Amino acid sequence: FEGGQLPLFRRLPKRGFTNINRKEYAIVNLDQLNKFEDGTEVTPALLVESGVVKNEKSGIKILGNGSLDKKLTVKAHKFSASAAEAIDAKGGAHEVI
Amino acid sequence: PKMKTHRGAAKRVKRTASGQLKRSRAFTSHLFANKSTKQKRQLRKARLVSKSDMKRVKQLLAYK
RNA sequence: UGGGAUACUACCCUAGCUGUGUUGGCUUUCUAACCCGCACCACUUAUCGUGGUGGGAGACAGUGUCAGGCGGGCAGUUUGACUGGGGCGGUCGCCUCCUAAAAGGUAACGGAGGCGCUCAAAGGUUCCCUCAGAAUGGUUGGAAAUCAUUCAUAGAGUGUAAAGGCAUAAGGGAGCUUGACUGCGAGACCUACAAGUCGAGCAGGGUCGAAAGACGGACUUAGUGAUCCGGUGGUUCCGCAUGG
RNA sequence: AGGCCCAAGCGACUGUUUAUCAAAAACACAGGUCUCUGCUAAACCGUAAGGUGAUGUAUAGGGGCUGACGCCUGCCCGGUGCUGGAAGGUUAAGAGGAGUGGUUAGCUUCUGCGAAGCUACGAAUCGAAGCCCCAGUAAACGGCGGCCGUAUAACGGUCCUAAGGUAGCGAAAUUCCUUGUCGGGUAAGUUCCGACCCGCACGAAAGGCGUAACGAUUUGGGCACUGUCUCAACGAGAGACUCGGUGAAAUCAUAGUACCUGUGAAGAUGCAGGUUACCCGCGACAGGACGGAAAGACCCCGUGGAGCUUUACUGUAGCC
RNA sequence: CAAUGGUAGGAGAGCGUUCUAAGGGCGUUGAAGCAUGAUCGUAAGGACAUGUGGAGCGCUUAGAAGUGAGAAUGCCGGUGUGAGUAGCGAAAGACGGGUGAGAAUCCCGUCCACCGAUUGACUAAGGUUUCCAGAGGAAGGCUCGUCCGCUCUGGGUUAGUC
RNA sequence: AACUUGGGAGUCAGAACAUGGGUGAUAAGGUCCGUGUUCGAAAGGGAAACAGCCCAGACCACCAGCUAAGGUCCCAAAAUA
RNA sequence: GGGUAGCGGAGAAAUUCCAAUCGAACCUGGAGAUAGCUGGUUCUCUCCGAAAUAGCUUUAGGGCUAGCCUCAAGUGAUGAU
RNA sequence: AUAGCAUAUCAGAAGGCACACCCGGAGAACUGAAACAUCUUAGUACCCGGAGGAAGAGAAAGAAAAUUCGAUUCCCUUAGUAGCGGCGAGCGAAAUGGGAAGAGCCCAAACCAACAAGCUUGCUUGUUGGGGUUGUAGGACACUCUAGAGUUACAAAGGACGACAUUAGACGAAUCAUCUGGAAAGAUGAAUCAAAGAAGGUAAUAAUCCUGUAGUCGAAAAUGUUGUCUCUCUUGAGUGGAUCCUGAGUACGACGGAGCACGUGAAAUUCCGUCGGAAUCUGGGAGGACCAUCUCCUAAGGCUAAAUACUCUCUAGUGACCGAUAGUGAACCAGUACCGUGAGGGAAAGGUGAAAAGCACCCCGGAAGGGGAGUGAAAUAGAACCUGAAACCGUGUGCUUACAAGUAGUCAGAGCCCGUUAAUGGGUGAUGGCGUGCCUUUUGUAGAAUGAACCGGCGAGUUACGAUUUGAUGCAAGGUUAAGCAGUAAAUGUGGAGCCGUAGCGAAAGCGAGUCUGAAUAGGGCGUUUAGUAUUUGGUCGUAGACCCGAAACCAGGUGAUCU
Ligand SMILES: [Mg+2]
Ligand SMILES: [Mg+2]
Ligand SMILES: [Mg+2]
Ligand SMILES: [Mg+2]
Ligand SMILES: [Mg+2]
Ligand SMILES: [Mg+2]
Ligand SMILES: [Mg+2]
Ligand SMILES: [Mg+2]
Repeated sequence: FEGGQLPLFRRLPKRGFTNINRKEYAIVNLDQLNKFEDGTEVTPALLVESGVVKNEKSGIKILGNGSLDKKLTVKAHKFSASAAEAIDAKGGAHEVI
Repeated sequence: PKMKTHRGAAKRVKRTASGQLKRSRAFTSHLFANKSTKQKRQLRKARLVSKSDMKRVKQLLAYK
């Protein structure tokens, strides 16, 4: 309240809506995948067991920040470009499910 | 009991990464014949809630 | 020689013509619903009620739903602030000037005025040009209209209030023209906030100019009003099991 | 065991009213008038049934106004309220549904186009009171001006309006200016009476004017009578005072509580400078302690209440 | 070596009251309260001694709070002041005798006075035992009181016709 | 000292003097601004007394000393210099 | 002896009466209504220490930012003459 | 022939209440929006009508794009999210998932052997009864086939034996001495018991004195409860599928209203009033305007325990709950004195001692009182009785005071009395200097502004939930549980739905250390350089009456015409 002066949040206009169905994923970074080992065939369940992801929210998304220092195959729901080249450079596939 | 949220405000501000609040701009609904072309694209942006007003409305948006 | 207008086709103020599947209405009209604070007869020692006979009225009224007109009879409320106490009068937002004490700012129901627009040229650019008045004066000469000639620091003009500016002309013509552009903006000014103000420069695409360059409106400063709601045009990128 | 008389308003009168500050000019009233009402009357209480009205019937009942009696109650229907009517317009729900859109069964394939089902819309057209509208209606609500001659509210002309105040009355329970002007009454009269009109701002049923009688009514004047008064005096008691008995209360920051002139939140028992004053009682007075008593009977604020009004808003019982 | 007036107000350190946990204690050879005293710390406050008192209560550390009063014309309860003041509620009493611890005030008597369309006699409404006889005197009677509508004891209301 | 961020506030009735101005009447212990100071929130000395003037900011003793404004005949400390 | 009851009754009309105050009786309950208003708010010391101003406000004795306090981090010559 | 009358029978109905809980009918207002009308308070309060010990709800026309927890409810989370809102105040879910609970069951309709009645047994009627009650579409139909339940739904009654528990009770270990005392349980010494050292008494503080406690035992009877034995009930399937059947003035539409977090609106979901008004599987409804397709379901009849809500009671027990101005209004003849016509409103008031031993006698007095003597540890414990403060009232006195102008103190000081918590001491004070209480409120108050007569007691920022920040402590790219279950009304263990963080950007699709705007590979906004999380102390804030007191007033249900 502002002593009868028009309050801030009516001076300003509303905008936007909510897309009731969003696909937002529990994200796992590149450097968070160097807690696995070489060649080892990671999966969403395996990384849930490892606890790197506290819950699979609507899938798993691999993003690219750090480095592998490794050579291994993966299987997740969605990938970014950087993730793709970063996996393929060291060798190892990424089977999208 | 559980504290409520100003639903009138939750539709006006998005929370930003450092805890700021991104707000939309005013003077942007009608009467555009009386405002300059400079005023219009400089109003086609987003500003941040000023800290003075933040001190005033901190709790109205605590759950955002 | 007109006033519409008799091929066809709704089809006539304009006659005639009777009933046809079955049916309403205007309209009289008849009883079976309904109704009668309506006589008699009972239940019954009853001005209640119920049931019967006649009479009345009658598909009406009454009643339910819906919809429109009236409705301080009644109900909840509203009826601003400033103010040398209220009231009455005046005022309320913007721009300019003075008060304002040579940065900026600064109050009073202090002293003065304007605004709620206007300009497709009174915008952009290129090239040109300089004014009011005064006398030495005259065809007019209300004086001074137009014309002439030397001085004219602008004493003139600048769409408008006032103040800052202006011959670089920002004043006056003339020719092209649409930058009265789209996307933006390092940086600063103002400032409680919301707002307001000024911007070099960078892209896109122009217009003017031989080119260099100038142009994101009017010499600068008023000409207005958040937000919710609703309308119109684009774009879907949302649109509930999928497509729309 | 009545003072009385002369004269003005006001109200006809007897009556009734704010228990606990107003008894009156306020209310009633008998009498007028207007209006509604045909009888399950109108009007009223109830959601209704039941009632009141009335076991009444237009010489009756409800409501409005005025208010014995006597003389009278002028002009205006423009506006509104009430009428009563009118043919157009303007009219809701319903009725009506040409037409428009969504979806696809087909078709086309440069993606359009679709026959009916289902839907989302929806129009000419018809549709009642009514509202504009039009004559009446003033004992309905109301209204009864302006200007210039004129030497002056006499009379003319002029504008406007629907019309511009008749009779009576008038410095009034109405006259500001105002103690209006002349007369009466007194020695002297802002009061009183008569008249004038020169009505800020009388006036005809929110009736005008006048009236005998009446009034714990208001207002002048007179006789009588008196301690009302000049001008106070003395008596009789009850309080008061002394003694025996019994014995509260309002109030109260602690108090050994002086005056003057100043100072001060601008009016001092408490402050400064002076002046005055031995300690403690009893009868008395009321100047101060801004004495007591009641969180000002005025005033102003509160987006505080409440009651009331209306052509404020929104709605509403009820009625058509 | 410098700083230390202070209101609205911010910050910090603390003193006290009740209760709880644990540890350690004191108590009829006298606890808590209460009263007095010339005692100790910078303050909130802490002890000690002596009296009254006749059973519980300290100390250390830590936890919790109905935790600290001088004002709200605060609430409840006591007691002041005004003060031995106002008041003693319409009126005619006097005196002899008696009764008693006590008499203007109670009982008896004489005189006097007041009412008498009533202060008299009835009877309703209402109150319920105030009615009567003994006895008492704290309290109630606006004084006193041997008296009473007061207290204690025991009694008292009888209808075919009201 | 200053700035930045965060936690907690109170303040929106000012006053008088001096000085520059408006308003009023070169009126007011007036009213409205600017600029100091003080009071507010400030005790102490002076101004007789006297929130705002002059001098000066009180941590707590002391029967020590020096001074500011004001003063030095008596009330009343100091020059009848 | 009875009857009319509070958004109601009754009124020879005064806002008059309705159980000693009636522009809407009393008693309970919603109810600790609301009160931007007045009053009160209880132990001690130490450190620092304001404001009575802007702007906006159905706002003017109220509030909201801002200025002026305090506390704790951080910055580290940015402050003053 | 019906009203109507007149009888007879029947543990049929009435009334009461627990101020609670539940389901309906009806339904405010102050208030909040810093006004107010929509909205809020709120479907609350108050009324009424039913109940039942629980009630409502309940076996899918249900969620979901599933792989259905396959009925209902209730708890945690979703989440103050999605959403609704003069888009203001403010209202505010549901699904999923984790748990408590571990229940499915009957009737109509078709059809029907047989029969009672109209028909001529051709058609038919019936409640007699069977029949089967469901979407894998169930049932008749036609085939072929075969004899467990249960009185808590699923029909519905009641004798006959047991089993623990509950409305009396029983047994139950182990201490003596001295000291002080009025009395010991204390102190001191020496013992003892303990499946009992819970507790209360006792002349003081007791495991061993008493009542008890742990443990064990115990009913004539009258009850809840439960094992059975009876008892009483009784068809279980498949396969075709030609026909038939599957809940009508109903769904649903229009108008007007309510309800569902969601304001006649898309209201689809769903109700009520008013008019209309359907289909019968080759069908109907739902999947948030909606449709087409897909998926799910099968309405318009009924019953149903458990988990859940509450306490007038009763039984046992607990309390960093009160200890007589508290705690109930009421510890005590209390809803009583008392007040009011009535509704109603409503108090004040506990304590002798261990034992009543409650004071034999004497003295003054009429008595009340008293003073001795005696009781008792104590009688300033004597019945008004434990302790006994202050205001207030008295009686003594040491020092002062009758020429003085006083917010009553301080500071300086003689004189006069006294002698301690012995320390540079206590009481009084001739005389001098300085000096106008306190609170509140203010620019400023000695103020003649306000408040308090005085003493005492009581009397105001607390609690719940959530947000933010600081300190603290775990441990950290991770941190953490919630309900529930076990447990003692504890710790704790288990429980990993969720919740926060590790990645942000954008309205969104979406992209990602980038993202958005934009044609840009420009510029610009927000990011990117890891530190978070759980609990808790403190400071604030929100929602609550939220620091206390106090209106004028509004609304609902009652009481009152004995005054007027
Ligand atoms: Mg007075
Ligand atoms: Mg007052
Ligand atoms: Mg008055
Ligand atoms: Mg009436
Ligand atoms: Mg009155
Ligand atoms: Mg005083
Ligand atoms: Mg005084
Ligand atoms: Mg007082």
